[PDB]
Amino acid sequence: PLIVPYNLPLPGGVVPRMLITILGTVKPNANRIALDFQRGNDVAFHFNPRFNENNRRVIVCNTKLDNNWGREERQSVFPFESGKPFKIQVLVEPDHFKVAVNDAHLLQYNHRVKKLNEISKLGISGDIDLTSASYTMI
Ligand SMILES: CO[C@@H]1[C@@H](n2cc(-c3cc(F)c(F)c(F)c3)nn2)[C@@H](O)[C@@H](CO)O[C@@H]1Cc1cn(C(C)(C)C)nn1
Repeated sequence: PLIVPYNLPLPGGVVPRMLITILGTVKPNANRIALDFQRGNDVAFHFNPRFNENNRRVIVCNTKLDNNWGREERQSVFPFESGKPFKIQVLVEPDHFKVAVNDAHLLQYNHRVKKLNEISKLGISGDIDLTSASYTMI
């Protein structure tokens, strides 16, 4: 296991066709999970499952620039379940990040931060047991 929060370096940033895989288990009474693809202090891509926002489950995505959150992108399709093993795959494409959970496509997020080769860290936080975090080129 990996301690959470966890920082995965992404040496030399990200590039199209880079696939980042996060494996773990959702805690039984989970409230929130977050992935933060960072360019220094900026968050190029924040991926944030919320298990109980107003008695809904929702996926919130956003970007943080100079410590300011931008416009949220929200999804009600919610593939996570408390207590279960999960896989999140984030595939970097030329114009977006593409996210699949448990081998099912979830969402796309267009690039707001354009210096892909400076997005050099992935933070992983929240209500998970983290098993692995890695990357490969497809
Ligand atoms: C409440 O703060 C949220 C942000 N957040 C979550 C975590 C977080 C931290 C952990 F350690 C976790 F384990 C974990 F799962 C999530 N950190 N920051 C982030 O989600 C932001 C996305 O827009 O929305 C919130 C902040 C926000 C939003 N807005 C608008 C755009 C509506 C005006 N202004 N401020």
